[PDB]
Parts: sequence; structure tokens; C-alpha cells
Amino acid sequence: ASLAIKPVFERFQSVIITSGTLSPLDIYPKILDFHPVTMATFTMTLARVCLCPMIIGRGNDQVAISSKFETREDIAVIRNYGNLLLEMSAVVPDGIVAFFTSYQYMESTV
Amino acid sequence: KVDEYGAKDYRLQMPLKDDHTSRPLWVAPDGHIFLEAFSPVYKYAQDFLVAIAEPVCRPTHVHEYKLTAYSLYAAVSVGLQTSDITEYLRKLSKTGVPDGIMQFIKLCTVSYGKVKLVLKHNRYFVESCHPDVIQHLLQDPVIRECRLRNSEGEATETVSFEVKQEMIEELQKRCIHLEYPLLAEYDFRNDSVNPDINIDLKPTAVLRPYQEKSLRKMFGNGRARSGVIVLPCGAGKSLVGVTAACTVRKRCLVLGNSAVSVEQWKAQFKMWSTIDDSQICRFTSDAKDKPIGCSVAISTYSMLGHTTKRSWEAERVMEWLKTQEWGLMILDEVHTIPAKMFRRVLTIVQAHCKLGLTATLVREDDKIVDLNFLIGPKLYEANWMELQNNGYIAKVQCAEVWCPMSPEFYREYVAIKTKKRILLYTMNPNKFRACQFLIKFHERRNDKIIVFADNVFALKEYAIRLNKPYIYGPTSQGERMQILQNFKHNPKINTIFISKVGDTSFDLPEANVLIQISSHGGSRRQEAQRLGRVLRAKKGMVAEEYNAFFYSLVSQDTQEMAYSTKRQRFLVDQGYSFKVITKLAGMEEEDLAFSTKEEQQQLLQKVLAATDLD
Repeated sequence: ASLAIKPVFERFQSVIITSGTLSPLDIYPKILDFHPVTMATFTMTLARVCLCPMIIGRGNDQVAISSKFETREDIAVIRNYGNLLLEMSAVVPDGIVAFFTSYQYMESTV
Repeated sequence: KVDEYGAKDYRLQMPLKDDHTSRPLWVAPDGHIFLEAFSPVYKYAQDFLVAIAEPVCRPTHVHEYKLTAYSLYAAVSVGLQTSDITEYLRKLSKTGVPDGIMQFIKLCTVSYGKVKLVLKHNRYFVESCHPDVIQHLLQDPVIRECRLRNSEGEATETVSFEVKQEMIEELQKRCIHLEYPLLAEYDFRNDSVNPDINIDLKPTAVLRPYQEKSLRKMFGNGRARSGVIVLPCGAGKSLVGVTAACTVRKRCLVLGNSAVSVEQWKAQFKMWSTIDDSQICRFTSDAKDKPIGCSVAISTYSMLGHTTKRSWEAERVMEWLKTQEWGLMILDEVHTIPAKMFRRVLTIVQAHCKLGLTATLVREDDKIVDLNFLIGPKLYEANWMELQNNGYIAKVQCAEVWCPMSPEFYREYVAIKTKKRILLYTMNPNKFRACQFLIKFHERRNDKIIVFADNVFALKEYAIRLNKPYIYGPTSQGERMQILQNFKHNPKINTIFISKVGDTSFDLPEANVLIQISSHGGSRRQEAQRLGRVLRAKKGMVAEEYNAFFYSLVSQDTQEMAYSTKRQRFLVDQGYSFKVITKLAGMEEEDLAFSTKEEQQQLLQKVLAATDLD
């Protein structure tokens, strides 16, 4: 893909690249085959904690939650996801979004 | 020294130090240990005591533990030496540790882990790192007979020697006499003769913290060690056994009381283990499977202990089992093992690692001292009250209801002095009315009712008059299963009458109300295990401390009072309370059978008609 961006680096004065999902700062120079002048990540300072990221790898029955294709067809994982969604609907406010891994898996789960 | 009041004057032998509140333990020189639960170091003290001391009583506040040689051997097998144990005891004992207990610990620990028994090539070898002990033990006449000898009678020559299989259990008792107990050590990872099996643990299986602790204690230094683990009924004991079998990865043998236990174990293995069904075989009298490729075999003790001539196929299966070397063996309901026929099964079967699981170990015949060497020391025993607090099991509401004896029955009760007297108090019309009122109340409350009665005649009469299903000796298995399914699914029927067969002959469906009318005669452990198996945790009433109901109908001023008092001792030692109920509220308003005294006279006529034959 770097070829598609290769002339842009070699013709314009500078290129500005920014995104909210830039966890590795070194793969992109490798992906685009170039050496950016500055590679800086701006840490977010909050007076009030607006985000509460949580990881739930265990279901109600302590089932090991995984999204591997071997475990995607597991009925227990689907039931745990359904119970989690039910509790979230009964607890969390109206806005609920759930991102699955594939369309077929989502349809089977539904 | 004994005081005039009977208290043992242990003040002189126990030097008290000023660290009273911080140290929670009292260590009397008699071997008993007292622990206070309200102490902040209770959890650490509880963990230390469980590892080294066998509990005696665990009520709410003060727990009493006992120190035994088997417990010391188990602690040594865990990996604890004398120095650390002594240091921890002195750090926790309110008074100084008496030297008598100190010398008792020193003597036992040094003698542990000396003699080793190895089962290789279907042959038993006794070897040790100290040939002087081996040479000394040769002089014993019992050991001479137990030692295997050549076909000409010549004795066979860390040097090991073959030992007769038929004399293995005899050698186990002789080790106690020689004070050199055997070591049940198995090469968990160094095993090469027995290949591994494609069996793993499903992710749906979750090990509770006490279960994981018990398993880790059993797996001393990563090696499986033979022993006994005591867990309450319904606490996933079958799940623990399946997990242990998966961890072992070697050939597995499981033994149950009846075919129902075999089916339950097979279902649990399919539910939690990854072993293929082709490698799972049932050596039962009706449903038989080919022993070829049988990675895990599930059977019953009586099937392996059938002294009478067996079927031709069963003989072939037994021959294959004897030829096959079993890395792991699993035994259920260890309390029946002390029977001679079931003990002979241990000699018959050649297994490396043997693990026994049950709910109780207090045999009324106290044949447990030999059991400590038949399998091994008790590896773990969970606290019933603690698991109730954790919510793993239902917090049972126990009550003893005293049913007054009718004067007509009472005079005949005193008149009769033989064994026919059981029918008189087991058929109390007042007890019948109390049971009827309880059944009505629990049906109005929509509760599952299980009425247990050892007496066949009394159980049948109660079930017939109350018009409820009855389970007794024959109880054709198809009809039994139909009745069980009706109890589980049909809301109209929620009361099942079960005879003595309800202890272990089949699986008990989850219920909430258990009423015991008839007693075995002092089965302090059998009925306790039955009660544990009947009642399980029920969702919805977790917050309430009374979610499971147990009632014991006892005839006043009869010998049933003594039987109940003797039986409930085991449960009281577990901290279970028992409230005496003489008056039942609501019986006056509700209409019950035998309201008129002439009906009770008719019941007396019926009972007297049932002679001593019944």
C-alpha cells in the first residue's frame, strides 16, 4: 500500500497523519515505508473520568468467554452474551451498541 | 491430672503467655486444639489447622480439632516439616506447647516417608533408602508371610522385593504395628508404561476455591497421592472427580453403588471431560460395553466383588481389568468400603493411584482405622457452615417435631419389648396428622416434598392414605423414572414417598422440604448423607438463612427419641441447629385425618393386624 502513498511523500512539503486508534507508533512507518519526523501520542487528562473500560471474560456460570471460531459455535458463550445483554438493557440507559465479530456469527447468536 | 469436677488440670503443663488476644489457639496436651472464629487471624488459623489437624466439631464460635498420626502423615506428605509447624503452633497457641505433644510430633514426622511401595509390571515392590529398617522388618512373621516367595518356597531376593497381592492389605495393617507406614507416591509426570488419554477439561467446568485448594493439596509437589476427600452432597463432588481424572490423564476406574451412580458418573464425564464416548464403557449387568479401548471404566463394587460365578463376558472383562494396569482409580461412597467384600475388591484390582469420595466417614461400626490404610489419610473436608455462608449450598432449616403418642399405642408400646415395637411408634396417628398438615402447608406454599420412611409397611400406608407416589424395594426402574419425572415436571404432584432405597440406590431430585418419619435405628451418618443429598441450593431464597426445610418426626417418650439424639450428633458437630417443635400452629384450623378418636382406634386395629412379620 505504501506505493499508493509513495509519491505523496516525495512531492508535497509535508503530510499530516492523525487518528484516534494509533496504539503502535512504529508499525505505521513500516506500513507506509517512510520515516515520519515526529511520532508523538498526546495523553488525555480528565478532571472527571468519562470512560470506564471493563473486560468480562467470565459469564454468569463462570464460562470462559472467547470469540475463537472453535468457541464461536458454543451455545454457552451465546447464552452468556444474551444474559449480559439482558442485564445491560435492564440496567444501562437507552443507548446500547454491540459489536460482534462476523455477520454469520451475529445471526447465529441472534 | 483430674480435678474433682472432672476437668483436666492442664494449667501446669500449659504455660500461658501474655499474647492472649492476638493468638487464637488453645493447645491442650491431650492432642485437642481449640480455635476462636471471631479472632482476626481465624482464616490463617483455619488454614493451618485444616492442613495438619483433623476437625472434630465446627460450631459457630469455637472449633475443636484433633491431632492424629494419619493427620501428621498427611501434613508431611503436603511438604511441611516439624520446625515450621512447631513455629506456627507456638505463634498461634495462647499457652506454651507441652513437650508431650512436641515429642509426639517429633516421633511421627521422622518415621514418615521412609517406606515406599511401587506398583510396576503388575508387581508390588517395597523399597526404602534405609536397608536397616527393611532388614529389621524381615524378622516379623506376618511380613514373612506377606512377602512373595519363589515357587519352591524360597524368599525372593534401595533394594526392593515382590509382595503377595493377596497380602497387600495385611501388610498395610502391619506397617502400623511396625510404625513404618507405606508411601502412596505415584509418578504423575514420570509415568511411561501407561500412555496419556485424549481427555481434557471443558471450559464450562469451574473449580470453586475450596475444590481447587483440595485438589492442589492432593497433588503434593505435582504428584497425585492416594487419599480421601470429603465434600458435602451437591457441591460438585462428581465434577471434582472428573477434574482429577482429566488432570491424571492415565487409565481411570470409577466405582459406584448402583447403575444409577454409574450413569450419573458417565453423564458428568461427558458433561465436563473431553474423552470420546468410544473410550467410555459401562461394565454393568444390563448395559455392557466392550472393554477393548476402554480408557475410563465405570462399574460397581458388587460387580467386581461377585463371589458367585459370573457371566462369561463378565469373566473376560474382569480378566482384561486384571491384566490392564490402572494409573488412577476412583471410589465413591467410601463409608461402605470397610465391608470385607468391598475391601477384597481393592486386593482384586491393581491400581496405582486410588482416590475415594463420599459425604461422611463416621461408620456406626467404627471400621475407619483400617480404612486409613485401605486408601489413605483424609485429604480435605469442607466446612458445611462456611459453604452455606458462601452460598454454594442451601442454608437448611432443620427442625425436630415431637409427635405425642396416643395412650392406646403407648400402653401397647410399653407392653411390647421385641423388635415388633417399631411399627407402633412409626404409625402414630398424631404423627400422621402432623405429616398431613405439613404436606398441606408445603403444597399451599408450592414446595417439593420428599417423605422418607425406612419401614416399608409404614411408608406404603402413609403414601396410600395420603394418595401420593411410593417408592420401595422393587420399584421397577421404568415406573421409578416415570415417578421421578412427574415429581420434577408435574406441578400437581410435589410429594414423593421414598423408602430406604433413597440413600444411594438412585439419584435424588432437587427439593426443598424433606420429612423423615422412620429411622434405621441409629444411622448417624446414613441419614445425614441422605439429608445432604436430598436438599440442594435454591435460587431466590439465597438471602434468607432458611431456604431448605428439613423436619424429623419423632415420637415422644419412645426409643425414637434416643435414636434421633444419637443420629443428630454428627450434624450438631457440624454446627447445624435443631429446634424442637411440640405444637404445630394451624393444625386446629385445618382439617386432618383421624380427627375422631375412633378413627385412631381403626388405625390401631390396622397396625396390630400387621404382626411382627412386617
